[PDB]
Amino acid sequence: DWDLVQTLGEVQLAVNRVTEEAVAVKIVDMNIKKEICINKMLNHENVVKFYGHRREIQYLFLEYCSGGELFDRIEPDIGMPEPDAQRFFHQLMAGVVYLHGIGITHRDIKPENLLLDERDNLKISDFGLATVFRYNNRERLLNKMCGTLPYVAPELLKRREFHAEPVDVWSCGIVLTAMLAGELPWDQPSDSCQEYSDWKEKKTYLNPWKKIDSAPLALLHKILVENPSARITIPDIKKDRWYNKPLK
Ligand SMILES: CSc1nc(O)c(Cc2cccs2)[nH]1
Repeated sequence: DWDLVQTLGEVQLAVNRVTEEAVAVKIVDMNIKKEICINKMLNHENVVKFYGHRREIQYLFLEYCSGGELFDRIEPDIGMPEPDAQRFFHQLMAGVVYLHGIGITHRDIKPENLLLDERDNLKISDFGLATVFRYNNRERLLNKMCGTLPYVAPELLKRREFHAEPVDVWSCGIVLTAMLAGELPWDQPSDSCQEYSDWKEKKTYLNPWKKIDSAPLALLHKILVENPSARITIPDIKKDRWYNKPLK
């Protein structure tokens, strides 16, 4: 039987006193039905593995990432070495392409939900807020507010309904911004927000943009586009110069 070593954040670390294997246990006491459902579909090296669950309080058995959250690899006001950021961003796109390929949107992509394993491989974690946006090759627009404000796409704040995919692309851009600058550009993406207004006006001589080399910044120019139809898609991110620029 598993022993709960410590609280990971509730999630606690469980270790098999026999095998000695480690996993992560998520404890929920009265959405959870869907988190499990969705988890059951998932299988990818950039998504936190679902092992199983048991209904005593409901217990979730998730891959343990001994690297912690990406959030804790970002030096405040500084970010991280551009090469580590690019690497994490590649794996983030792989994770996302995958989810999107099987009709699933995470809806809450942020450094707190990107975990690292022992080789610093990046895993998308927590599908508590995820949902299906394609079923039977039929796309459903999303009508519910979700996620965190700094990472949310603007159309979710001003539109009755919106496509799922560009919302995740936007959030990945903010994440890239965070990796490369150690700060978030704005509290939320509304015109009421001075900082978001400045970006729409291309004032890149301000923070965080001035801290970001011009190759990555040009990509951010394509991702952080307000019109979700104008916004770059992932196939096209895969062809961007910085994305493909080799880094030491
Ligand atoms: C996919 S659930 C989950 N797994 C882990 O590992 C966490 C959090 C943390 C792991 C290691 C430091 S925090 N949450």
